[PDB]
Amino acid sequence: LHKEPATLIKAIDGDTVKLMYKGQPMTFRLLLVDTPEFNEKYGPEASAFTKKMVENAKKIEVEFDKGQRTDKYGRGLAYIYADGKMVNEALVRQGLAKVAYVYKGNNTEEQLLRKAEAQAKKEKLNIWS
Ligand SMILES: Cc1cn([C@H]2C[C@H](OP(=O)(O)O)[C@@H](COP(=O)(O)O)O2)c(=O)[nH]c1=O
Ligand SMILES: [Ca+2]
Repeated sequence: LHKEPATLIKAIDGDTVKLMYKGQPMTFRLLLVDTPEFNEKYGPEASAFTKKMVENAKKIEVEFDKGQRTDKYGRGLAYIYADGKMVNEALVRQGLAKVAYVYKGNNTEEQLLRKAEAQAKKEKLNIWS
């Protein structure tokens, strides 16, 4: 897969973010993860974790997988990198997202992310506490 440039417009929640991509504002949905909604337990902590990660980044990059690049709501589906660190993985590693929504074809980083989740569980972090 290939990393492409983008700029932060606005943090939304734990697993969605508004970015400018090829000069167009787009809501991005993080592949392969599910954060709780803001109105659920660990929702606010997830939102804050993603927000800090993208807001502190000097460089945001997106990486589409081999499959569907936009979902039924028009959100871009991507792995999003903040100064070279994947937000998707970082969520999971901290137990603020579960590996989820794993659809054939858009599953390149599945193994990396399940590995993170297994560690987060072993540590009983957040959701796993
Ligand atoms: C992450 C992801 C979500 N979705 C859709 C499936 C779910 O449909 P429904 O809205 O019908 O449940 C929804 C969950 O996204 P949220 O977790 O952001 O709600 O987003 C995809 O189609 N592909 C994906 O890769
Ligand atoms: Ca969610």
